[PDB]
Formats: sequence, structure tokens, C-alpha cells
Amino acid sequence: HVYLYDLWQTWAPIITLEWKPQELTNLDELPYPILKIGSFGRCPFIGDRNYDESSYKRVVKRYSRDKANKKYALQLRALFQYHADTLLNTSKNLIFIPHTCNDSTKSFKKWMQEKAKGNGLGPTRASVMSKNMKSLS
Amino acid sequence: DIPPEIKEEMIQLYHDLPGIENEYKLIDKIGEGTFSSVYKAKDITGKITKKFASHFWNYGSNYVALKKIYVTSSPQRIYNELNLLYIMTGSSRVAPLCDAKRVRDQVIAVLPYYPHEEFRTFYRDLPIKGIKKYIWELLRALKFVHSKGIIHRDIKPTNFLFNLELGRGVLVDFGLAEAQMDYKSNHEQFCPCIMRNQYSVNGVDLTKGYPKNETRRIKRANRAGTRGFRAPEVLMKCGAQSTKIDIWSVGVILLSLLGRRFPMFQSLDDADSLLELCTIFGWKELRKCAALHGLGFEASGLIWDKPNGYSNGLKEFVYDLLNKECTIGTFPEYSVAFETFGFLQQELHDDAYELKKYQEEIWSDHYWCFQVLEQCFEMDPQKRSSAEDLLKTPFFNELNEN
Amino acid sequence: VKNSGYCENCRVKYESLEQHIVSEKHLSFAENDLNFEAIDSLIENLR
Amino acid sequence: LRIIWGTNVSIQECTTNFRNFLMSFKYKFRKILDEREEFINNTTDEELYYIKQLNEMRELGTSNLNLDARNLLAYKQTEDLYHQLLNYPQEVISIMDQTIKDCMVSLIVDNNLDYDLDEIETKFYKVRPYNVGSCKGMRELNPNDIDKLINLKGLVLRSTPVIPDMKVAFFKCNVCDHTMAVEIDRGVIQEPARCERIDCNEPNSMSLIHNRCSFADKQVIKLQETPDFVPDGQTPHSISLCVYDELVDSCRAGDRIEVTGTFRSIPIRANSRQRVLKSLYKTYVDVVHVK
Ligand SMILES: Nc1ncnc2c1ncn2[C@@H]1O[C@H](COP(=O)(O)OP(=O)(O)O)[C@@H](O)[C@H]1O
Ligand code: BEF
Ligand SMILES: [Mg+2]
Ligand SMILES: [Mg+2]
Ligand SMILES: [Zn+2]
Ligand SMILES: [Zn+2]
Ligand SMILES: [Zn+2]
Repeated sequence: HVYLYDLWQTWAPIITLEWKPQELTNLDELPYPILKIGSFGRCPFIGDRNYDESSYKRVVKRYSRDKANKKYALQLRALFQYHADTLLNTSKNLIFIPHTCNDSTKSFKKWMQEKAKGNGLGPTRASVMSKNMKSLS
Repeated sequence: DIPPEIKEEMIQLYHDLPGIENEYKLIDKIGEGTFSSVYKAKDITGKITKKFASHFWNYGSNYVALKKIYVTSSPQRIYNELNLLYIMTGSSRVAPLCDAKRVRDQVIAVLPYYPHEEFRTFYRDLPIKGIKKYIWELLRALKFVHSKGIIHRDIKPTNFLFNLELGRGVLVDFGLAEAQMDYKSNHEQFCPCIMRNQYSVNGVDLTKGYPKNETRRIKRANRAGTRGFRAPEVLMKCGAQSTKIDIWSVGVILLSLLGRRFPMFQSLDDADSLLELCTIFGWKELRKCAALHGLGFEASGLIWDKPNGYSNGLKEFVYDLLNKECTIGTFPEYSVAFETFGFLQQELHDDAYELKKYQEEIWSDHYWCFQVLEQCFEMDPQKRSSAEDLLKTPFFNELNEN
Repeated sequence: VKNSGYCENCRVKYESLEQHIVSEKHLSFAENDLNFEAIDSLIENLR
Repeated sequence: LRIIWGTNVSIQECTTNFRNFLMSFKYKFRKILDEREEFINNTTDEELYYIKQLNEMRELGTSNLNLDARNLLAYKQTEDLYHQLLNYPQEVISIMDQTIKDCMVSLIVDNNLDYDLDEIETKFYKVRPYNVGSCKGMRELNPNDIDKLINLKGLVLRSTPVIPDMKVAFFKCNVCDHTMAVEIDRGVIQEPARCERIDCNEPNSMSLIHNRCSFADKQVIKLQETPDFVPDGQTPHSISLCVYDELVDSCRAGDRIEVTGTFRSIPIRANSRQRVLKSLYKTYVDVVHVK
């Protein structure tokens, strides 16, 4: 369970939620989300549901999108490179720090080699629920 | 060459606004929001061009952004919006209103159009220089805002318009913005949440229990914000919400850049946000914050991958975020995240001359970014340094050129 | 379709916005200028 | 979503509809349903009926709201809520009470009134409907009409004294003085078989204290109907109303009243052999509103 309460108990508890052990059987749908990171810059607490980073069709689509946006990213880096400003930067083309990291391009080459053969507002509501409401629920 | 399916609503609004046909010509709809929609239009009469001409960024042609609020919004709320935008005119980082008028219920606000680029476009591929400049501008804007003595509850990249070609950005939405009221007429009694109303039997302890029949009231505190970008202060309904919730949101945006995760905190409710904070920081730390704010908190039985983990700091967190991307290879070859990856590899212990100069400078920049992140990410409000204090960081040496 | 929300001006929740705007209460509220007097006070101060 | 079992009522939808009706009711709608549009007033019809009523409810401090069901029929959005109210008295009435409390506290909050919400949330609000359709008499109420709103008019012949009704039992453990209080649910009290304490366990330690229980008022009123329609050769029939709480001692003998309430049926025990019930159910009427 998770329990957060007023120290002086003058006001009702804010969050009070408890879960039976049986509903916790699956690790994918915990009521309290887990840090299942996923990939492709998604939410850290969500992942690649119905998605596989190694799926060759997905790899090809992402590679095509990336090669489409190569020039724009290069323009961004050229605009912003160690001068802390744009107009001050006005007067070397690039700096590439090497890494052992795998990327879209290297993984793509590996795969090719492998296959080479509503509103936002709501009415204010009361806090105390009647006992008859509890019975009805 | 524009979707006519938008043109029908354009002309509908046009004839719904009989005092605008001569005044302005509608160009296009540029912005969409939860509380309103934003329309681009041309200025028929040049007086508005002369008015706040300095305010109008002179990049490109001068256009005007039209603020068509939704009718459902409270007239009192709209009055707050227009008054707040009125009383911070001429700041060059806050957007000043130029005109405002209404037709019966419908109300339209005239704002200077700010040519910007979508946050989705560039968060992945922004050099740490870009983060530096963006955060510097944003903190200067919030410094002005807090100097004026208000709180802009909804702080998010969608509500901040930054231009790369100009290299500058301005805040626009002030929809949920709240003016800081008079807090009162040591820090342990600063905010134990006993303020304003309700200010100044033993043997029974509800430490491990929830009453069967509940006969007590809930906190009544403002909860305005966004899905995510919400501070522990407001998240636990902690009383006397301070301006520093804004800088907390700023730090959240900052961390979103460092990790290339846009939906950084997918919180479907308060519970999701609280548990996510528990994951990132630790059960004990969140309990300590709640105790500081005069609030009991308990959680047991839950399983965490990092049990009170990440106490090393946020470095390990962004570290394994980038680690899994590295193993997969999500990022492109030219992605600027790899330099950050190398920075964390080096610091966690886990021609060439220009190269060494460049890497030294990025060492320093990543260093200072990570020690300003922890500077902002602290639950204590009184300890949380103000926006001017953030700007006084050694990371912000580019203001020193004044 | 998705235009379902809460009309704080009318303190009412609507399944459809296009019908709430043409609702009798909402139309009467729109036709009443007494609710917008404070707004007009700062509107005129612009000019 | 989530209709209750045995009913056609969904809590969320019914609360939404009732709030909608409360916010946007004008007496001109009832005038339209009355085909009395030539009598439409510019002042009273314009003003919001129930919002104003809830206001004076707040200042005066009363806890009971009297609702005219034909007003619900007037509002298009709550035409179905009318039939839901007739067919399902208790559930819909509780829904209405919760919605009234919600609307009161919301109206205080939205205007930021200086009046404190301490009293409001602690108070219990009640909705008392009336003008619920026709009378139909009592000879014409088939057994399928059990637990429905009915409208009865007649003469109050006799009124019994106040009968205490147990609400909370006060069983006391003789051994360890474990005095547990048992609330009554659906007219049933469950005795602790042994001492509810774990350290002390003695089944005979329980001995109910009659005097320290908390009771509630109950008055039975004998009403002789005077239906608008009478079948051939039908002598007048007497029905037994059962009022509760504040309505006790309100209706005096000889008053010609019109009463609305829930048509109930209860087994009657054949006292020849204890705990044996007759298969014919006695019929009575719980009372919600008296005009
Ligand atoms: N002056 C402006 N220039 C360009 N885009 C704008 C401007 N004002 C608003 N927008 C766009 O419209 C969106 C919604 O406007 P905003 O004032 O934030 O409304 P809301 O109160 O509904 O959130 C912003 O997120 C932004 O994309
Ligand atoms: F959706 Be806006 F940021 F009010
Ligand atoms: Mg906004
Ligand atoms: Mg806004
Ligand atoms: Zn506090
Ligand atoms: Zn409305
Ligand atoms: Zn005992």
C-alpha cells in the first residue's frame, strides 16, 4: 500500500491506495508504473508496447527518417557550437568525438550484413461520501 | 494551399467577429491549446505595427498572433489573464498584449506573433550550447516574472516560444498564472501548511489505517498545471504554493533535454507523479519532504528496481537512460547526446588540440549543468535557490559580457 | 464529438459544445453584459 | 458505464443530469409544460429557481430540499431521471442527496464566500420529492409496484405515539469490557459470537445494554384514502403510513393531506410459531413528503 496522511489528522488523507498481491502478477501493468525505459526517446515510465527496436521494418523506417533529417541536425550543430551565442558566432565546420556506441547507422549496417545472404475543467466536488453511496458502489 | 477544413472555421470565426473584418485579415491557425486556439493574421492598420514596434521581433515580416479564447473559460479567469498580461508589458521576454476586445461572450486578445519552432523538432538534436542559451533566456524571463511577484503555474516547452535563428525565446501562456498573494501579514514553521485559516485526543494513531467511514475534508489548494511538470509542493497539495514550483518545472524541462525524453513524467494522476518521484529520488527523501511540510507518508510492499536508489545523483539516471539507447542504437551518428554519454562514462568511471579544448569545455558545461540540476531539484522550497540565484551560477558566464 | 466538457460560465457539464453554446442558459449568459463589466473596464483602458 | 444491478441507474450519469438540472432550471420551463405561457413572468421565470433555493438554504441553514418531480419532467435533459426516480426511490434519492451536498459546497467554493465549509460538509442534506404523478388509489397497485414512488391523498384518522427505532446496538463484553457498537444495516443486527477482542474470548460475556443504544423516531399514521376515482362498490380503505425522523408528530388527526412515498411490503410473522412468516406480505408506505 501507499499511504499519505495529515500529521495532525485534521484533514482527510490525500492519497490512500492499497493493492492485493494477486493483481500484481504481471510486471507490465503494475498500478504503480515501473521504470520500464523503452527506447526511441519515449517516456521513461513507458516502453515499446507493440514495438520492437530490432524490428527490421521499424529500423528501416527510423533510418529513413533519420537520413531525411541529417541536414537539419547538422545545421543545428553548426548554428550552436561552443560560442554560447548565435550572432556572436558570426565571423571548424564540425567536431566529431568518437565513441564505441552503436547507433542507427551501425546497427543498420549490421542488419544489412546479416540479411546480405477533455475540456481541462471540472465541477468542484465534495469530499465526504455518504454511507449510502458506499453501499451503492 | 491551406487545408480548407480549417478555412471553414476561419470564416466562421470571421463572421462571428463583426468588428474584425476591416481591422485584421486572418492568415492561418498556428497554435492550439487546451484553453484556447491561436490564429495568425495580417495587420490591416499600421498603428499596431507602430505600437510596440520595438516589442515586435524584427526577424522576417511583422505579423500579429490572435488569441481566441474558448467561450467556456471563466470571465473572471479571462480578466485575470488580461490584467496580468497588462501589468507586465514591455519586458521583451514576457509577451505584452497589444489589443483586446470581445464580441458578447467571445473574447479575442491581440499578441505579437513570435516565429518559433516546435519543441518536438529539436529536443533530440540540441547541442549543450543550445540548452545553455535556452535555459539562460528562460531563467531571465522567470526572474522578471518573479520580480513582479506572481506565479506562472503552467511552465512547459509548449508554453515557451524559443527561436533558434534569433537564439532567443519568450514566454506566452499565462492562462493559469497566479499572482502571489500576501503569504502573511523558522523554516520548520515556514510551511508546515498552517497558514491563513486554521493558524495558531492522544493515544490513537492512524499510522497504518484508513477509516472505514470517512468523515473529514480534503486539502483545498490550487492544482493547476500540466500532465507532468508539477512540483512536489503542489503534487502533495502542500499549502502556500511558492514561486519556486516554477523553477522546479524549469529543472524538469532541463532534465528532459538531458536524456532526450519528451514525455518525461507521464502522470495520469497525483499518485503517478508521487510514485515516479519516489522512483527517481527515494522513499525516504519523499517522506522527509512530507514531514517537512507537516505531512505523514508511508509506502511498503511495493517493489522498486532502485530501492532508495539513485542516491549517487541524477547522473546515474540519465546515465542508464542513455545506456539503453546506446546498446540499442536509437540515436543517429551525428546526435549530440553521444558527447554527454562520453561525459558520464568518464565522470562515473564506468588536429587533436582543438579536440581537447572542445572536450574540456564540454566537460565543464556538463559539470555545471548537472550541479545546477541538483541545485533546482531539491524538495525544500526555502533551500531551493531563487531564479536570480540560478542565474548567478558559474554555468551562466555569458551574462557576464554585460 | 469529443467536445465534451465543463462550462464554468454556466457551471454546467456538456456532452457537446455546439449545443451548450446554443443552450438557453448559455445564450442568456452571453446576452448579459453585466458579467463582463470588469473586462470592459480594462478593455477601454487600452485606448 | 457501470449501471447498478437490478436497476437502470448509473451513478455518474444520474449525478451529471441532476447537476445539469439544478444549474439550468427556470420556472418558464414548467410554464411551457403547463401550457401556461401566457402567464410567463419576466422576473420569476428568468431567475434560476433551485440555485436561489440552495442559496437561501445556505443562509437559513436548513438541511432538506423539496423537489417537484414535474420540474424534472420539464427539463429535457432529465426526463429519463424522472422515470428513474419513480422506479428506484432509494438509490436515486441518495444520488440526489449527494449531489445536493456537492452543489452546496461547490457554490460556496466558486464564489469564495466567507462562510465556512465546516458545517456544510458535516451536514447531511435530504431531497424530498413530491407531485410524482397521479394517485391511482390503492386497489389498483399491483405487487409489481413494490418500492416505487406513489402519491396518496386522504384523511389522517389516527396517529400512534413515537416508537423508538434502534440504530446502533451497544453490546458489552462482561469479561474485558469490550464495548463494541453495532450499526444496523438493512434492519439486521449481527451479534459477536465471542468477544471480538483476541486476548479475551468469552461468548457469554455479551449482554446487550438496552438503555445505552441510540434510537431514532418512528411514527405510524393511519390514513384513510379519498382517491380521485373509486371503483364500483368499493368501501374506503385504510393504509398505514410510516414517517421517520423530522416528519414525526407533524400530521394531526383530521388533517386532509397528500402524501408521497415508497410503496413497501414486509413479511408478517405468524406468531403461532416464532420465526415463521406468512406468505402474504403486509403493505405499507414509507413517507418522504407531506403536503
Ligand atoms: N505569440 C505567439 N506566437 C506563436 N505561437 C503562439 C503565440 N501565443 C500562443 N502560441 C501558440 O499557441 C499555443 C496555445 O497558446 P496559449 O497562450 O499557451 O494558450 P492556452 O492558455 O490555451 O494554453 C502555444 O502553446 C503556442 O504553440
Ligand atoms: F493550455 Be494553456 F498552457 F492554459
Ligand atoms: Mg498555454
Ligand atoms: Mg493558458
Ligand atoms: Zn507545506
Ligand atoms: Zn455555458
Ligand atoms: Zn472481552
